[PDB]
Amino acid sequence: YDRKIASARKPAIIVKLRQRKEKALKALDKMRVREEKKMIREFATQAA
Amino acid sequence: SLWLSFRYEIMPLYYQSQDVLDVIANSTSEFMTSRDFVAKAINIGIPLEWNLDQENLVSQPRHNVMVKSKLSPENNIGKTLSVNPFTTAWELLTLSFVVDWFVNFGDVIAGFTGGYSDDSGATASWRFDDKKVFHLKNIPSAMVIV
RNA sequence: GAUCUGCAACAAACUGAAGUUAAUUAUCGACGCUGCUCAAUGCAACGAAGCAGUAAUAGCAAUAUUACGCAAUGCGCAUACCGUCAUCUGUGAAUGCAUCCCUGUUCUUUGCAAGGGACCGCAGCCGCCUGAUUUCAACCUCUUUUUAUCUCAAUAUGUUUAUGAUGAUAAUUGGAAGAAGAAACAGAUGAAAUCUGAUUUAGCCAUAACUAAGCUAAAUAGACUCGUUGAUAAACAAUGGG
RNA sequence: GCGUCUUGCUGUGGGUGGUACAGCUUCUUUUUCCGAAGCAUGUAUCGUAUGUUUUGACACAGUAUCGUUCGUCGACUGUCCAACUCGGUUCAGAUCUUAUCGAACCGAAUAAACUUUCAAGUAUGGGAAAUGGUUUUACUUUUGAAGUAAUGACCCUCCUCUUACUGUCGAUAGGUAGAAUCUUUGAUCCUACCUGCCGGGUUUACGGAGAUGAUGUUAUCAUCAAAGCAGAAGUAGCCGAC
RNA sequence: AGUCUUAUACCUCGGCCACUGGGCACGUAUCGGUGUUUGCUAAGCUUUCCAACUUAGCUCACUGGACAUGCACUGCUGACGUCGUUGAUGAUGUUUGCCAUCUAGUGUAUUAUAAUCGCGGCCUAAAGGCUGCCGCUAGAAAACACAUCGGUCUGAUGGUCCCAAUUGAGGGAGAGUCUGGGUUUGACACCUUUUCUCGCCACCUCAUGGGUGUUAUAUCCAUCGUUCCUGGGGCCCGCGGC
Repeated sequence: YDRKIASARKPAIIVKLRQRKEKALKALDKMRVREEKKMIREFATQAA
Repeated sequence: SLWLSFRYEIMPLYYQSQDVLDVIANSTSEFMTSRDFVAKAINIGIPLEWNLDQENLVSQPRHNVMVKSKLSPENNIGKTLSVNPFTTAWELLTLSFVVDWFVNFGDVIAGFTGGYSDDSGATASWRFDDKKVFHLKNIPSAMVIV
């Protein structure tokens, strides 16, 4: 994404790509925390 | 909005920093041990005039020795080992605090290689649970328990 | 020092004077007493005359007025506050898990385990009110026989017509709380509702000059919700034809 | 079980104080000739402090951002450590590889393993810590603004365990509060406190207008309390520094 | 025959072809709207009769849109000291900041050289093996051209160290045998292909039973599970056509 962000020059496309990054890395962090917590319960169940 | 755009770089950089901290700390706290057990016997002379069936007193102590080291390097697992600085108090506005925390963490985690050494210790333990029996030979009725 | 390229410093003088002296011009303190200042402006507190804003009038003057000036006051005006409501945002307690801090003092028949406090992060009970509303009966009452609505059906008449009601709802007779709202009683908004000149027209004035600069009245047009109320125009989802 | 005024919710309804301005009418005046009277209705207002011509308009000169930690003087020091080095800068110079050596400087570095010692110097907790006061409840139910409590708590109070935090002097530096003397109405002296500066809620305490109840005295005794100061607070910007 | 221009050839034939970064122009699938005539599609006036004109448009041109081509070409990005001002910025030298790669395969040569064997390093010291750089080929428009709602949900079992029965299965390796292919002549011999046999082949996987270890290990293996693809016979559901 920063490959295109480096040279865009058009504010509309700039803000739309920033929104794309927002949504994408938001989904990334959400799935990160969900995976971490689900593997926490997974280890708890394995120990039990 | 501009400040909340922080997550982009602070969230994953902090996540990877904690990742490297964990992957170094788990290997650094190995706490290696080594131990062994033997059942060497202990002999106590018995006077012959005592007319005992067994000539020599035998003890079987559980002999246990263990030697272990730590091998910690010269570094700062202390104050730097802290939870996310923002935690739940992101409402406090700052831009320099995060960069100062990051550079401090970086310089600390870079400066460890200079020294690596620690101490050790060893134990020598005996356990006795010997309940021995001896007969007054030629007189099986007479008997002694130790 | 390139060394037949020159530069730097030593501040005594040199035209250009950055300060004062030498001379000229202008000003004020021109009275300085406890004392004359960062070189000048400047006085808790020192001395006299006259009245204690200036000018004029009838008047020494007080006295009364006027013109200017000064001071004070008044939601008269506004400013910050709260007083004031309204709309909206917003509706609550106990339960665990996860983090940090401290701790051999009866720690210990394996040298390394066990206790106490903190708030955040993650999961666990149910109601309530407000915003504003659906629960119930129209089941004796024939001359003092509530109305309206969602509605039906037999019979007579070869018309263009005549009759009989159960269930529910409303005109709120009663209550839950729901259509919107997990940590409660606090915040946010409002205290507005017009203006143009910038369009035309009409009228006044001859205009700096041209008679009509400029001004006045009507209408058009343009800028214009401060949050609350509703619908409407368009894109969004709308399978097509013979 | 019944009837009753008043009282508290005004529970319901009604009427009522209005002022100013806007506008209308009437008389005089050249119908508001620059004056006067009455009147329908509407709006605003019926709070504090501030500014009231510091209200407004024209000219001159000037007005960068962000984020930092600090800021009455000097003294050993209440207080910073690897102090004899690290890294860089510059240079009288030398060996002349671009290179090497030497000197000064800069930033890091000397206090002591803190201070403190009436043992919470200042905060934290516990007491089979009692008195007294206050706040609940119960009982008698009658007490002199009635009484009694093996009462739930708080305050007061004595003792007591850990942890945190902190020297003084010369300043007659500046200021603050109290007290006294003289008096200029300010000054002087002494005591106590504070100093990066000057800025918000809350918490504790102080004195304290006025008010309230009682008593024999406009007098006294008890209760509340206006405004204000002080301990943490908690948040601006003021210059200087980056 | 002479001159100019376009096209091929001609060096390039956009910086690459891995990206037209953008601009320019003509060319064009061409599409809408106008200027639109000689003549024309259908209709029509003035209705016995259309046997004499016009109308909506059509040739062509212009306008706007779209596509493509090459390039004489050009850019994309604006901050330091600024300069007098202009409100925002008009200029000055400046420097930094671009579309610009990764992946898979291949690699000389000479030769008797420790002489290598595209270039260079590692292990073993042999008839060597591993790896870094470069050269030559293909994919990746990834890259510049190019993608645009939120929120929620979306597999298990056992093994993996050793041993025992080879107990069974499957797969690999070897030895031969045979069918054919390649060098050699007529061959043999060697390489290679296919069929079959073989097994103390501690080869691998699975199946069985045990034990060892805590430092057995798979970033996996095997089995099943859901979904998808291919061939669909057919009925439970089941209609249409024949």
